[PDB]
Amino acid sequence: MSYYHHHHHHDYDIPTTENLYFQGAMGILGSGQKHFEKRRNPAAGLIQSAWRFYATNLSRTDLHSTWQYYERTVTVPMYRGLEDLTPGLKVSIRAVCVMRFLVSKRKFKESLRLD
Amino acid sequence: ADQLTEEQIAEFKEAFSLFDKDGDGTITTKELGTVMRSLGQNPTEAELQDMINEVDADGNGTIDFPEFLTMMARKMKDTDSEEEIREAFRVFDKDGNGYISAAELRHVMTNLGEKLTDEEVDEMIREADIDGDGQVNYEEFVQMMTAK
Ligand SMILES: [Ca+2]
Ligand SMILES: [Ca+2]
Ligand SMILES: [Ca+2]
Ligand SMILES: [Ca+2]
Repeated sequence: MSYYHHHHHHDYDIPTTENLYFQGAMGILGSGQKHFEKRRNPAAGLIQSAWRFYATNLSRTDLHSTWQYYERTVTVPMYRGLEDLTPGLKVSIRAVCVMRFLVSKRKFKESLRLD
Repeated sequence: ADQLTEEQIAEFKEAFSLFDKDGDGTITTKELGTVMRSLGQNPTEAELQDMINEVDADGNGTIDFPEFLTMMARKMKDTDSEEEIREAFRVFDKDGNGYISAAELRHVMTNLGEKLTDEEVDEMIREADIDGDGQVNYEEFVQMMTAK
């Protein structure tokens, strides 16, 4: 294999460690980019949590057939004679999801701070 | 200046009505766990404590209506003012022209912030009917989040 994948060729394999460590060189890719890197962490968390949040309510009448069957089968619920519609269920699931969305906003603001 | 919205408050009040279950008029951490189980989820007690941290000015260990209203209302400010989610998409744009490459989009969503598997990022692409080519616009995602 005459061709080389990386020009630098510093090492045969690259090791990645989860812990940050006490001392490390910052590195250079264009330092101004690292301002975006701190901001991206809450943005990434909010987008993922928002998508998870929206998917629970995505459909009722035709789609979300499996969810509808699972909800109907459970024993605790009463026959729903009084109200045909079920928004309250949709509101209830998407209400718990936003607590994670809001606390991810606070925690990933803390991740932005590097304290 | 503008009058507060009663129709949106009514959704919040129904959620509050459902959420209280020991029936004392206020929602505590173990009731939130009780709601979670009823949605098929059994999170850790520490998680239930942590996800409540936001809600209260004074930290009263149980959630009163305006604080519950603020928790529910806070999401509405993102819906009403869509600037936060719109800007949250914007910080990932590699070229600055409003179109984001598909290959770039998968790695920064999957491996960063909250971590989600390939099957979960498939739903975001497919259910919004995004095209095979690299240019993906993110304005449509904000509009999908806010139009309905
Ligand atoms: Ca209660
Ligand atoms: Ca309070
Ligand atoms: Ca672009
Ligand atoms: Ca495209």
